Amino acid sequence: ARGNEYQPSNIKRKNKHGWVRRLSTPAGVQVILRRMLKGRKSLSH
Amino acid sequence: LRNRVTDRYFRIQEVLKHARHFRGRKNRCYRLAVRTVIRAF
Amino acid sequence: GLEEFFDDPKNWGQEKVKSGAAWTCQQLRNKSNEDLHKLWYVLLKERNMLLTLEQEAKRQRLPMPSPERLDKVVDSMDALDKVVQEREDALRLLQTGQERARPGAWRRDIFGRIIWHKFKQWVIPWHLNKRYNRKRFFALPYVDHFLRLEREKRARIKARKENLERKKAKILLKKF
Amino acid sequence: VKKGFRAAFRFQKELERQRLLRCPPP
Amino acid sequence: ARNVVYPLYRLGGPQLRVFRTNFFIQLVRPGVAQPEDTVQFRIPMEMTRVDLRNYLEGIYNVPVAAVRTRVQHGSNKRRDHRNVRIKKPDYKVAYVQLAHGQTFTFPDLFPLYSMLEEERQQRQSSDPRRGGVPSWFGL
Amino acid sequence: FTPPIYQPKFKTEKEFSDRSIHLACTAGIFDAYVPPASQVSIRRIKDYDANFKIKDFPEKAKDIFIEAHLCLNNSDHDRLHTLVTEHCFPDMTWDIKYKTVRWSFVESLEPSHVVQVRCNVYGQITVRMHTRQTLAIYDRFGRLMYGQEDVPKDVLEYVVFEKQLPYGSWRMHTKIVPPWAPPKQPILKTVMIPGPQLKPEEEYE
Amino acid sequence: LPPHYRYGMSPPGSVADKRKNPPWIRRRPVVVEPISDEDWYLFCGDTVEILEGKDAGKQGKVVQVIRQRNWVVVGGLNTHYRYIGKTMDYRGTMIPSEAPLLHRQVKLVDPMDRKPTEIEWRFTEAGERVRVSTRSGRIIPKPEWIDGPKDTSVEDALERTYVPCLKTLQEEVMEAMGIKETRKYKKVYWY
Amino acid sequence: ADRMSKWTSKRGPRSFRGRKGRGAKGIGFLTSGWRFVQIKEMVPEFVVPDLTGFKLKPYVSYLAPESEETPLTAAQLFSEAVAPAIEKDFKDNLEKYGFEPTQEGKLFQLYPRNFLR
Amino acid sequence: IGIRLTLPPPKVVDRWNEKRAMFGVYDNIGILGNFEKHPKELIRGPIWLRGWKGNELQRCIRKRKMVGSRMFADDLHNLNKRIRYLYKHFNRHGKFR
RNA sequence: CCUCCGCAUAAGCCUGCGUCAGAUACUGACAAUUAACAGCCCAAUAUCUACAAUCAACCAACAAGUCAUUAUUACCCUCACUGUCAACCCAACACAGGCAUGCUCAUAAGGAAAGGUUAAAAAAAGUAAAAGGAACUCGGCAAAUCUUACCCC
RNA sequence: GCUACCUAAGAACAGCUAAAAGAGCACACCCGUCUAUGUAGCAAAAUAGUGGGAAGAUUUAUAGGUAGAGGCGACAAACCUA
RNA sequence: GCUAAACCUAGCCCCAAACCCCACCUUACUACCAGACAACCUUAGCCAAACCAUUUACCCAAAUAAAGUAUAGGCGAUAGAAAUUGAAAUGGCGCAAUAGAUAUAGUACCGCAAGGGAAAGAUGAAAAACAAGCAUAAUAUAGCAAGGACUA
Ligand SMILES: Nc1nc2c(ncn2[C@@H]2O[C@H](COP(=O)(O)OP(=O)(O)OP(=O)(O)O)[C@@H](O)[C@H]2O)c(=O)[nH]1
Ligand SMILES: [Mg+2]
Ligand SMILES: [Mg+2]
Ligand SMILES: [Mg+2]
Ligand SMILES: [Mg+2]
Ligand SMILES: [Mg+2]
Ligand SMILES: [Mg+2]
Ligand SMILES: [Mg+2]
Ligand SMILES: [Mg+2]
Ligand SMILES: [Mg+2]
Ligand SMILES: [Mg+2]
Ligand SMILES: [Mg+2]
Ligand SMILES: [Mg+2]
Ligand SMILES: [Mg+2]
Ligand SMILES: [Mg+2]
Ligand SMILES: [Mg+2]
Ligand SMILES: [Mg+2]
Repeated sequence: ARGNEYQPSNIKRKNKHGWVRRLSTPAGVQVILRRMLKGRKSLSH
Repeated sequence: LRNRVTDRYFRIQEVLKHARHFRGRKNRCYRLAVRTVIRAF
Repeated sequence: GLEEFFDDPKNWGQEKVKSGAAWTCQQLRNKSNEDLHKLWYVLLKERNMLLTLEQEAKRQRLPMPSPERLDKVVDSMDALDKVVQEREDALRLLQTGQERARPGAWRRDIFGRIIWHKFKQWVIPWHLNKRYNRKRFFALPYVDHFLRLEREKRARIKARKENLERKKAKILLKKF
Repeated sequence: VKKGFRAAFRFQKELERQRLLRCPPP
Repeated sequence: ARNVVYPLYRLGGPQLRVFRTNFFIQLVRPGVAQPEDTVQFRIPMEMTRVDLRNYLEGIYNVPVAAVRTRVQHGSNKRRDHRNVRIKKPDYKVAYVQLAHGQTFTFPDLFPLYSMLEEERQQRQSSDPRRGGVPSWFGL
Repeated sequence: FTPPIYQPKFKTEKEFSDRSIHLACTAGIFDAYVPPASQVSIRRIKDYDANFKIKDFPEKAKDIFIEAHLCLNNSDHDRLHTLVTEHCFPDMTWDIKYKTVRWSFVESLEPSHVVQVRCNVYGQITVRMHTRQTLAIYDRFGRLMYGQEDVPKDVLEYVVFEKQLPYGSWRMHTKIVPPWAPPKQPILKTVMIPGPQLKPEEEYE
Repeated sequence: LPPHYRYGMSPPGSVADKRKNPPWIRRRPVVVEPISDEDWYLFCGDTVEILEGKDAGKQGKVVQVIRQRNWVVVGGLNTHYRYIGKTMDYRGTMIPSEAPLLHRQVKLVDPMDRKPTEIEWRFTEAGERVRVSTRSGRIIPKPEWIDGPKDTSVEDALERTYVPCLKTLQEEVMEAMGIKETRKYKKVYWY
Repeated sequence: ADRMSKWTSKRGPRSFRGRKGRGAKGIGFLTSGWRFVQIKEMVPEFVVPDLTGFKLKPYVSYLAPESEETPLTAAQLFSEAVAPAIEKDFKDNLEKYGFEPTQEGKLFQLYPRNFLR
Repeated sequence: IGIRLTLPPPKVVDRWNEKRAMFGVYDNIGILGNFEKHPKELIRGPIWLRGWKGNELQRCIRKRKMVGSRMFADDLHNLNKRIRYLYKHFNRHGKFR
């Protein structure tokens, strides 16, 4: 019954966790900055 | 690991030598050998 | 004709193809702009032929005959490009004083990093460009902490590198 | 690796003793 | 040309001309049966079919009747020893149909050691009757 | 409720030329001597050696031969490398591995004399010897398998030496065995030679 | 190349080299004294003398120089023996293979004295940079085609057709080829 | 779910796959009915020269002498192109000698560069 | 099996290298030089513990006081946390009271 | 012998049983999805547009609804780019689960419940049963039949 | 991206009886009454049978919205990524 | 005798000194259309007070001393100055692959996301040369498996 909470859809993925949305707010900008500081290969989704 | 013990082999052998003539794992495993060697002494 | 994509039929199957030397920048600098223009297409045809040979060799699971020909041709084309770029740069410096062909400016992006933003061509002025105005070229105060953290990370990496270098040097001196 | 020399020397001595016991010289 | 900024064209502007073409193409053997008039090329990803037609007609004087292009996805499944995916580069494939009833078929390209060979000839393999006894000794 | 905890997946996925070879020999014999006019080659070796004596060479040849065979007796590969050519060493020492050999030398029968000499440039001298020798080849387990150790045998050999022409010397290059040579000593143990292995669809004929 | 790559006798890109040093190896780095490029004095083809090991004293010709490990390979000298072509059945053929020698273990030879010599990189007015032996002086010299159908002749390659002018290649070629363009490039906005 | 793989036009839904491209430079525009109007001037025209009678070749004979690289500089170009005429006219308005005040009005402007390659 | 099977490489110590040979020289700089320089002025090390000693809490307090402004961000955060924890430990925990 | 299916589109995934060569649907190399299908649109300023759909005709309505243009001014260049593979996606799995739509309504498509043997107990499911027919049981649970009337909420 | 509710614009609902029905029987579809299996399972809630609804307050694909001293809720203190 | 065991340097820690071509904000890494939204605003709480409610040390611009003094404080847990004084200036009694950075790497993998986050390598000058667990060798009346013993 449970487990398949992920129902992939690229539109939702990009609109929810995309570079544009992360830059859209100061909090998302700080998220990107934290990932950059940590050295993440993938800054956004 | 500034100070690490290096004699543990000989510390174990000091008991295992007395434990060598026991039955089962008491003659091999130190955890078991030490208890039975103390009883033997 | 399509035959120009392949070497001379006599050279097909030859284990080795004799080739000259790649054009040097000094040799090319003596040639006229028209001569360089024609040599560019000569070298382009040679490069296409050699790339076709390489791909066919990969397809047939055989070594490419004289693979250094491709390296020579690429070097010659790069030298020709460098010569033409040098001439263009000299002319641009003389006539305008600009050291860069494309306009740009130093700007602080949204992350506080200083970048060389290269300008793009637009038909409308910047103040009317909606997407350009959406783009942000300034960093708000909350980025200062992360700028300091990045600076200190770089400093730590540099310090580790220098310390390791000194340790290695001392070990070498002791060894010898 | 554990820094030290005395334990290694002792173990070498014990290995030599065991080797002699297993294959005593003529 | 690739990896270059194209001058923006405004209505009534001059003709866009490229003097030193940066595109380099490959003529590849088709992996499947193709019409006699069809030629398969591997093309830079930034080259259009119109660009390819002009390229072939100008640099090679090849009469081109039609051009079709597709982007071949390169496998990203292979992984190195660090479990990191190795990406085979994607490439564009162009199919060019020659004009004027012209036909094309991919040409049939690709149509010390002496001491080693001589010693291999002179191996002198041990005979079964010798029973493993070295044969070098003359006795 | 407590959710299950998966372990890391990696724990269950682990799996198990400007320089060229400088040869110092040749792949055999330039001109095979056939047992029952070489002054050109003699001069061609003199002009490069500046000191050589064919009349005295056979003694040195015999000394080198005997000393190399003794080095085989003691498995002294270090000396054998200088004593024999690289083309000869595998024949000297390959089949003799993991077995002791008691080769020994006794007085020769007739004096050794040169036969013929031919010739980046490699010397070559064919020397005929008719000597007397002994063999006793044992196994890994030290049990005799070839020849008596005491009884000597008469050996006729045609030994071909080769030389490098700067620091090279005259080393055993190859022994020529004529087709008329008598069969060698018989071996102690019997042997079986299987017939042609037959597949099920195949029949013996 | 991968960091701390162990340079070996095989060239850094051969099949044997890849077999010996796959991308994942992490062997201990080899400590090599830092000989500067201006101090290296052994060169391919130089006659040298071996100071240590088997064949000590013998003089040979440097065949290869693996500079990254301070190595010089003396042809046919310092040789062990290895089998080549050894298959499942054939024992193979013995071959003398050289082993690399350190520049500290090898010394140069005087051109005529034929003896080991210590060397210095003394500048000379004619030979701006050249080796000079110290114990006995004298300079040790540094040792060491038909055009195809697609090769430019020397005269054509050296012809100077370039007349310096204030014209770009584009406009020069336009004039040469006769292309006529009257449309004026409308100004664009850069930003 | 794949964050590392490059974002291409093969990944999203129909709209994404149609909208994203592969870097090919545009050739025209779209009118009503999705009809694509191709502008001729937007198509790069290859100015291919006549190679008949040309003497150069993709390779150079090894017999050619070695030379020292001397990258061209603005000063060198000025000396080899302007200095002669300047000296002659001075011994005997800089536009006469070749100087162009404004790049505007030229087919091939040097800055901002408005020509390909 | 936690014992090495080979003797470690011999450790050669040069008891007469310059450092050892001249060790201690000028320790009496004060009493033998009219007290122009105090011996603690011969100490080379961190600026915040030159000629000074204290437990971990005092050392951390001194470090923060003297070079705190020059410390990196996360190092300073760790130092502040360490000072806080050491205060709690020394002023609220222990056998004696 | 089975068919719940299956074939396509969408969404998702991204080369994931095509060829060759090696290991023991894995590895390396080579190849491949070709636009007409689909995505990717629209020059302005005003101005227009009450009368559902339901075979839209009777009829019935209520919950009152998806489908439209003109008047001027501009305007000719014209087929570019991108998706196109697969045994596939979400469930840690080659998971008996989840997965929208069109056609097929049992198939022209897609598949295999039995590794081999024996036929002990216990266990699961199914079929049959003398006479009896709820006497079982907390309770007709289950099974078999097709079965009335009533109370409380 | 589950789920609670909502917004925009979509889609599905065989057959029979009745007649314009929050009607009856019954597919697909949604749900989950009881039994059995299963219980480290095919499954971190499934399977078989049995059963409730199945033209509606229905089910459902797509995109969007409501965020934790909050949301949403035909209140079960239910649901808001096991 | 199998599994294995062994290693020494990859690097790191603490200080000193010293200040540090093209594409990419739209679905990022997307050549190319009428803008307009732009930022600043007491930390809190845990915790201590043996509960808790006022209260409860925290990059401060010279170390030391004044001094834990004056003061503050459910005058209690605790907090706490200043006037004044005015010093100086080259590595390791650090780790050595479960240690030292998480780091071979912010990678693999896990999560929708923010985030979490690993493991491991060891030849040579040249490769162009002894843990546990078992097996050898299953087992004999009776028993915390041993001790006293015994020819056993
Ligand atoms: N305490 C300490 N001394 C160091 C450090 N790095 C270098 N030194 C010392 O700096 C001095 C000079 O270092 P060297 O490498 O010999 O010379 P250098 O390159 O001129 O030195 P710098 O100018 O400091 O870079 C020596 O006394 C070193 O011991 C370090 O990290 N800590
Ligand atoms: Mg859903
Ligand atoms: Mg297409
Ligand atoms: Mg089956
Ligand atoms: Mg079975
Ligand atoms: Mg009955
Ligand atoms: Mg009844
Ligand atoms: Mg009853
Ligand atoms: Mg009863
Ligand atoms: Mg029932
Ligand atoms: Mg119905
Ligand atoms: Mg109903
Ligand atoms: Mg209630
Ligand atoms: Mg309740
Ligand atoms: Mg409290
Ligand atoms: Mg570690
Ligand atoms: Mg054991």
